Amino acid sequence: FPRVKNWEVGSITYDTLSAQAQQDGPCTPRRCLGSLVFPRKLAPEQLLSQARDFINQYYSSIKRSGSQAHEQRLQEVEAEVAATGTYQLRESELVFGAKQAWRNAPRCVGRIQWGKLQVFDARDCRSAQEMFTYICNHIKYATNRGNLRSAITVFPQRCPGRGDFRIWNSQLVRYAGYRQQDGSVRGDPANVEITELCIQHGWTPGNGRFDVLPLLLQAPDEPPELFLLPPELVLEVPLEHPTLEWFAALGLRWYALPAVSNMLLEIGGLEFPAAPFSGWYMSTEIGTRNLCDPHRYNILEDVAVCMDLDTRTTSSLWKDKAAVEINVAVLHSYQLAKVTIVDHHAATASFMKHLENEQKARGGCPADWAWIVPPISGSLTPVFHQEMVNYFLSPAFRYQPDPW
Amino acid sequence: KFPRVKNWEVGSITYDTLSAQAQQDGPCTPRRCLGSLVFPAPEQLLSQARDFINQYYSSIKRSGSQAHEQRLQEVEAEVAATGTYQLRESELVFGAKQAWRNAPRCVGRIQWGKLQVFDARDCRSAQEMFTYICNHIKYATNRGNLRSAITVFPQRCPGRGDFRIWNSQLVRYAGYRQQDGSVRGDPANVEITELCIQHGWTPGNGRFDVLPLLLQAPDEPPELFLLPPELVLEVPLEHPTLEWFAALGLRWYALPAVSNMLLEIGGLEFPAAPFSGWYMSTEIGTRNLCDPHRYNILEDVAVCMDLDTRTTSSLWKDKAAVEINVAVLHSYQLAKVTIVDHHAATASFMKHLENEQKARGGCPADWAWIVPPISGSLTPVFHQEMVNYFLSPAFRYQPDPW
Ligand code: HEM
Ligand code: HEM
Ligand SMILES: CNCc1cc(C#N)cc(OCc2ccc3ccc(N)nc3c2)c1
Ligand SMILES: CNCc1cc(C#N)cc(OCc2ccc3ccc(N)nc3c2)c1
Ligand SMILES: C[C@H](O)[C@H](O)[C@H]1CNc2nc(N)[nH]c(=O)c2N1
Ligand SMILES: C[C@H](O)[C@H](O)[C@H]1CNc2nc(N)[nH]c(=O)c2N1
Ligand SMILES: [Gd]
Ligand SMILES: [Gd]
Ligand SMILES: [Zn+2]
Repeated sequence: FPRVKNWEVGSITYDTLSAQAQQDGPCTPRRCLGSLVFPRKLAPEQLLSQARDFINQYYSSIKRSGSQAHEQRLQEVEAEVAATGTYQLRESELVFGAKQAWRNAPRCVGRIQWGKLQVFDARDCRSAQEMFTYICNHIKYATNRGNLRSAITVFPQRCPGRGDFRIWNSQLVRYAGYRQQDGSVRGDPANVEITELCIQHGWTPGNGRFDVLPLLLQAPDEPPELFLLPPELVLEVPLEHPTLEWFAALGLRWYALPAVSNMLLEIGGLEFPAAPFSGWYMSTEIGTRNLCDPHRYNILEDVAVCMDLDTRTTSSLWKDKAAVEINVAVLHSYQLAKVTIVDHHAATASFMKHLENEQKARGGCPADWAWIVPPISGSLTPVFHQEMVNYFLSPAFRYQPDPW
Repeated sequence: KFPRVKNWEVGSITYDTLSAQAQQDGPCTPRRCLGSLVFPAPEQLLSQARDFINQYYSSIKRSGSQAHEQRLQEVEAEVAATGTYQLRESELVFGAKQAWRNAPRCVGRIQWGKLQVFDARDCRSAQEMFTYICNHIKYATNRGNLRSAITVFPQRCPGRGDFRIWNSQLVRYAGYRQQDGSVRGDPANVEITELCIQHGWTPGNGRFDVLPLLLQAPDEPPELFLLPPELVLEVPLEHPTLEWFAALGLRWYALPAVSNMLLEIGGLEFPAAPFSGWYMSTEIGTRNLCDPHRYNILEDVAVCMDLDTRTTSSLWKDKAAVEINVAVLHSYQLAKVTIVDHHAATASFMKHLENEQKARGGCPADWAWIVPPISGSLTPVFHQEMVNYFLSPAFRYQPDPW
């Protein structure tokens, strides 16, 4: 059982939860690959085994292991797989399953909220048209006029012997990236292939730097159909700085609802390829990674010129001065627009609170150090001086190949 | 199936073939990663010696020669005879450099080829130890123009105790325990400070009192030595445009000289082998000055900067931090003492990775240590996937002699 020390406080805990780790990770005794983003890849005998452990995990959660309901529910799932080769989750289980996947997510610093999650059940969906309507309800509910509310939306489980539900966009809201004559990119360079795929499937492109893409939605064994998001459903925050008046004139924007839509959800050996979830942004996500990554909006230098910083030399720490005010601008703008946002300090301190909670409840917490530590001011946050143990528990969110 | 490694800012992809030759195991398994943890015979000694001798004779492009083969014979012959063997002067120099080269948590390794190796394997007492250490400090410091060096003392050997330096660095500041639980000076050195006093040292009452050295010769208690004040070069910390900052009375020392690690070469162990380079400014400004368990000046500074300290969203911590780092860099440049910022550091380390991929087919690197403790994703090492593993020769941690 791994020993884990917090070097800021001196405290020691033992991670007994690691012992119950399902799938094997990329690391081996002879090399650590903990920093890789995607490592490696991407029978009723087995499906039943994953179903059973999940069921047990459910009744355990609700004080009812060994009960009448438990025994009955175990026999029910078995009979179903025997007859059909798959089984169906009771709604309550689905809810639990979604919450556990969020809880078990090693890279998510926001898991203090893991218990508070709205779950929309779209397993009865089977057209691409109102797969889109299902998405619109989500975006509407979760945006909630800017008082953001965590939610997930579960579409039908994959069936062998006819195709998957997929959402071709990686987020429900993303900005267009237009390949240029230079080879350069106007807009967001992260979203270039999806901008490409949008045009080829019919979308008439825009002109600017912040054009919200159209959703590419695919129902089983059909080709993806393009829909447009009603502009009044896509809430955006114009970026302004509380003291640097020129900042607004840069015309930067970002959207309110971070909603990841290209990850597969797995519960008890059932696999859900289309299941968009959303919470709310940590300002460092927008202000540092999105706006300041050299391969993203890459604005850093522009902001520095505006601040009249010494960009002649790295040791002015101009990159650092400018990054901070960009982050300041994000938090200020979002607060002014009454949109829920959390700063990297508030966020990391609650995650500490979460580690302590998780200790008492499950004897540890799977946590990926590199993803929990913010991309600015790392050691100024408490999670930096905290030893972490990364491992895989199920239910989970897993990456998947892109449908094309 | 060697590991596939990607740079995510550029799109470069390489395969770390070097990693397959990892000599030892780390803390990780397929079940769980433990990569963020801080602290994770003759046949056996021979096979390491054999591998190191092969390393050396390849670097001097003489692999498979008969100088190469005969060296193996006499190593195996000297292990048979006396249960051990001695490094040639030349091999010692190769081995110390490689150790730096193989150290996964060092961002400064572009410089690995330029390392001054001082051979003190004939040292005989703590007094001589002191003399050797002073000359290191004078050579490495160089009136501000810092130079990389390592002084290698006698290897571990049977029938005789170790040479040990009890301090974790040649230059550290005392931390005096007050009975508020409060600490005057650097709190990370509370332990070394009372050890010193227990071995007959008259303490101070300042926040920056340079500690004496506690040096251990075989089968001998440690012996106290005071560093001549004119040898410990320090830098008063002021800020280019925050004039009140100077009034904090803050300083830091020129020369970062780690002295408690074990240098292992070809199976031989050197428990006392102090090495040094020059500072990366984040070590000083972010970790040593801002860690809550270190000097912890962050809020004092923010309050003087008139920052709003009652809410986290004002990002007071981040601003005050950046300014402490500006003040460090500015003071060191002002005082003409070598120092590197974290953008230049990580930049040159990117080059090192490139050199190393061409040279040995990869490089061990501890991501969580290579990324600066401020402004991570602002630097190029953040977006670079890395493979962490253990090669020999190496610097290893080792227990405190007390
Ligand atoms: C409610 C507020 C939330 C905050 C502030 C938050 C914060 C974050 C952040 C900053 C990341 C790192 C993302 C990146 O750097 O690319 C992350 C990752 C992640 N989040 Fe959360 N999150 C929240 C809610 C949620 C919800 C509602 C879910 C799903 C139910 C979720 C599941 C995940 C998963 C699975 C990852 C890992 C993604 C990956 O491996 O790339 N989080 N979260
Ligand atoms: C010349 C300029 C150098 C720079 C700028 C530099 C930079 C750094 C930094 C910032 C660290 C991490 C420190 C920490 O956070 O604890 C480090 C670690 C390390 N360095 Fe370097 N270094 C330099 C020279 C050297 C030399 C000359 C050697 C040995 C000959 C060396 C060996 C090591 C080792 C073994 C570690 C890991 C320490 C640990 O794991 O606790 N470095 N270096
Ligand atoms: C690997 N980096 C790119 C990336 C790819 C994928 C996929 N597939 C998901 C990703 O998820 C990021 C994420 C996930 C959930 C979040 C919930 C809330 C929030 N504020 N940010 C959140 C950010 C990121
Ligand atoms: C793992 N715990 C922290 C730690 C432990 C030890 C030991 N023993 C040494 C340490 O020193 C780090 C180090 C080593 C060499 C350096 C060379 C130059 C420089 N600027 N910093 C440098 C910093 C740190
Ligand atoms: C190579 C490196 O692992 C990669 O850039 C990671 C580092 N840590 C991260 N952490 C978060 N939260 N998000 C990221 O995209 C990344 N990228
Ligand atoms: C727990 C964690 O590994 C520990 O605090 C590490 C994190 N990364 C680090 N990185 C560097 N360069 N130096 C450090 O001291 C640390 N501390
Ligand atoms: Gd101006
Ligand atoms: Gd001033
Ligand atoms: Zn690992």
